Amino acid sequence: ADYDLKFGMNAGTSSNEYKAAEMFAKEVKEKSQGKIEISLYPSSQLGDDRAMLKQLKDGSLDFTFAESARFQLFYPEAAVFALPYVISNYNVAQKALFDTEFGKDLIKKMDKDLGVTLLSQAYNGTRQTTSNRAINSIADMKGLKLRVPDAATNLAYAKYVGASPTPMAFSEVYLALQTNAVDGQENPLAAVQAQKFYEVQKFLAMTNHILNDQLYLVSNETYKELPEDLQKVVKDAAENAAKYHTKLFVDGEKDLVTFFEKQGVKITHPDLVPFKESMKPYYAEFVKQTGQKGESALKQIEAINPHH
Ligand SMILES: CC(=O)N[C@H]1[C@H]([C@H](O)[C@H](O)CO)O[C@](O)(C(=O)O)C[C@@H]1O
Repeated sequence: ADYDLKFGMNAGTSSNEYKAAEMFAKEVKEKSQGKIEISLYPSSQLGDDRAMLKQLKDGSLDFTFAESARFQLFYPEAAVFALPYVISNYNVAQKALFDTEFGKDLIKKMDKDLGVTLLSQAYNGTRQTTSNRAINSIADMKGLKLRVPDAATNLAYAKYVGASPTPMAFSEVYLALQTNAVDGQENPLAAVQAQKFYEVQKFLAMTNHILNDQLYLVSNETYKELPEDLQKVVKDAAENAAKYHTKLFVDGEKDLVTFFEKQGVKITHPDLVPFKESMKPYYAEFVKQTGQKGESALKQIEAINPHH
């Protein structure tokens, strides 16, 4: 094609993210009259999300996914998106990004400093905790060997609830769980399904601890080469795909617990009051580390009403 473009992702071929990227790819090809074709590179083939963001910056990858929280790698205050229990729901995540001074500035920095244009935002689920033993209460976390992604906020979740974290790439998790090298992991229900972690985890606890969004990002190096009519095709397709993406997640959260029960998983509902209480020293550490910019981001986000 005139523009042979590439979209990389950690998510695999059975995932919601991939299904929505397929919708995006198909719409772009159709509405560009074949000028643009987007090929998908799932399952971390190109590296992880940190690697893929560098490739968008350099212009060697055209599209990728990232959470708003992942930008904590560059702007420490952006950890606010994934401080456990701070963002209440997806309504709040949307307004945090687009309707706060903090979020608007973050979007501008991503363009100026990181070489990426934000096309759309979707919901990617609320993270839960799977394990090889029941989590009936916060006590059951103590010493649990909990795999985390290589992200500070997930590491802190694990630390502050009393678990023993092991960071590792998404691609390595299934084997770690299968072999009981670790005792558990944490991800939204849709990922537990997509990765088939239910095959190798007997328990699932509704910890509801971190809310993931998902940004459709394009390399500025690529986006600047597309004539404006094709920029609009791409932008409009990303917005349409994001709405679909969100719906996939919302619908799964309604019935995936029954799916997991049919696969033999035992579901628990630990009291979350101690889980929330356990994060209070972490929020204080965040404020100490990130200073006024972090205090401000927190205040801006805490001000958002969660009801539509
Ligand atoms: C956009 C993206 O790659 N998201 C990935 C996230 C983030 O890397 C992590 O939450 C830090 O932001 O990690 C996973 O949930 C995980 O490894 O368990 C896989 C998911 O596909």
